[PDB]
Amino acid sequence: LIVTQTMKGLDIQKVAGTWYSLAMAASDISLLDAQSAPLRVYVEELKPTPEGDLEILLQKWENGECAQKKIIAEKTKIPAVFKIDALNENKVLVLDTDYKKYLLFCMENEQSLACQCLVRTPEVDDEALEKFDKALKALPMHIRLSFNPTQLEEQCHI
Amino acid sequence: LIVTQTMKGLDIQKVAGTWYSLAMAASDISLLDAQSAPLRVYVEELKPTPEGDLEILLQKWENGECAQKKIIAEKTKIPAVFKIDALNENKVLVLDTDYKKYLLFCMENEQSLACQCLVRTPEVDDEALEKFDKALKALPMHIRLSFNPTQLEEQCHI
Ligand SMILES: CCCCCCCCCCCCCC(=O)O
Ligand SMILES: CCCCCCCCCCCCCC(=O)O
Repeated sequence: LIVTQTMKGLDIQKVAGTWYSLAMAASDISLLDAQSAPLRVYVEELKPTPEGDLEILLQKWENGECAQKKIIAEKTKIPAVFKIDALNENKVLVLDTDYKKYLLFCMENEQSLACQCLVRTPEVDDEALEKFDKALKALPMHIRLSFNPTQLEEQCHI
Repeated sequence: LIVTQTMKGLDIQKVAGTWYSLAMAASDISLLDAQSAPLRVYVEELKPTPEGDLEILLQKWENGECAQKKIIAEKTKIPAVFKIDALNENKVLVLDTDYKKYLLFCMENEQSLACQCLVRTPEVDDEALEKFDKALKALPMHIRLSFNPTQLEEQCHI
């Protein structure tokens, strides 16, 4: 693996609801560079299932347009780690959250990697961004993006 | 203006020679996002003139290819500030350099802005990157990119 920061005592039910992708970082530039880059995904809502799986609603630019997407992250034996199914095993880790303001996560498959700082409101949270940059110093990131409140209220952060 | 960090006692003649754009940051995502983004420029060599102007040799992706470019930054009454001529006055500021290892600069024209961390060798200089991130905390950056030694040895950081 690469990420080695997870949240202890995570209650997944408590991450339900509205989120904003305030910032994103990735191990490779091409993961985040254009609007249609593979990991350029904007989180809209987290919906944990009664069984403790996590449905994710996001927006993604595909074929010159901002498309909705609904994804399932299946629980593992580790509360802070989930699995999306693909041609390749892709792992979601929750690094840190306070439920009410911010949540940091990374997704990972040379191993590749993207992380975001999620926030509850269309506001620049300097404190959440601090924690995001601290978490990222452990990691081989090569691109970082952040969004302003105006963009945060547009579909696909236009 | 926006940038408010310049190097005191700058000797421009001493920045002559080979440089590598190790990292870049900008105030707007669209300034750096694709390979043909307007401020995605890779520095190759600095050539200060006897009169104290600064010629810059760089590479830039334009029309699906990595083109060379030669640019003149004309001196001002301030040693650490130079001017490129365009439809709009565009200002180059030297923030910090030690001549032998690293140099930080910003270019600026809502005012927009891009900065790079230049290094003498195709090596990841953690120390130069520290200084770059410190300088950038004063600034409204929204995209940051960094390159690995393999890319640093390819034209247009391929
Ligand atoms: C607890 C935070 C969980 C957020 C997880 C976001 C995972 C989305 C990854 C989807 C990858 C790109 C989308 C796709 O093309 O399928
Ligand atoms: C002392 C460091 C000076 C480095 C200055 C680099 C200035 C290059 C800016 C050129 C902007 C894009 C190129 C172009 O399209 O003309």
